[PDB]
Amino acid sequence: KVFGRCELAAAMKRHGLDNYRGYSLGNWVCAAKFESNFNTQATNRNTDGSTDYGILQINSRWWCNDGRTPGSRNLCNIPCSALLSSDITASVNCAKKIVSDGNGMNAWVAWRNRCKGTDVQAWIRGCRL
Amino acid sequence: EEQPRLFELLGQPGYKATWHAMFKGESDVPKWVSDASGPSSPSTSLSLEGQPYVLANSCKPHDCGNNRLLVAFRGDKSAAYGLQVSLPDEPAEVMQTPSKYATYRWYGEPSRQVRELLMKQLESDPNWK
Repeated sequence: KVFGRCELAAAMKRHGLDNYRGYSLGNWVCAAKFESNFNTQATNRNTDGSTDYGILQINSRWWCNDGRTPGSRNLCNIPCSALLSSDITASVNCAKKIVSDGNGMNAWVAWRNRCKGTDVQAWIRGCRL
Repeated sequence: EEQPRLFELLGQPGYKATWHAMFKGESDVPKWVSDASGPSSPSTSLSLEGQPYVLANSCKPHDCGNNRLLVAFRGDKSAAYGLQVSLPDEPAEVMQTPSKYATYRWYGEPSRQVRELLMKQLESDPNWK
């Protein structure tokens, strides 16, 4: 599923991501665009040898288990396939664990390099949530 | 089970071949395009003028929204065609009028019909206004 911009913003808000850990809703939408273009079914074979899953491209080396990544820690305690659902619940729940792991959203290099310090509200501006 | 993603299709000799041939001629091909890198969701099937095609997608790692690739593989593995779409990092009017700032590059010398097919696929994006 490829979410509409406002559609995703609303879904993330319903799942309590707005202001979670001090991060406004705009930060999450921005990250998802750069990482997956809002595509819940996108997977990427990353530069570290593992696979990134879902709208927030969460990797199988540390966060979810796909049974194909040596040394997997499955910190989110979930199969990576759950991160490909049209229902973003699993992706949000894991994202909350990632952002609470001690480094905030810097865990997403795309957010750190492309969203951090920008007018993130621009990603929800006009959605009338 | 999900339709194969780009990298999985390229695992078959037939598709890998049409894929390689597709770049014969073009120059300055982006590395992420050349290596078929980045996030990819399951491919789709479609027919054009009686001929079956398999449509795959990919995008630049961590810059997915602004850098996408759509590929139309001929079902009889006779040839492949691609469309690379580039958008500027101006998250303002670009966010609401993508087509107005987008740059397109074609691979494989696609016919007018195949070009229409690929553009229509790009336009299927909920956020492509």
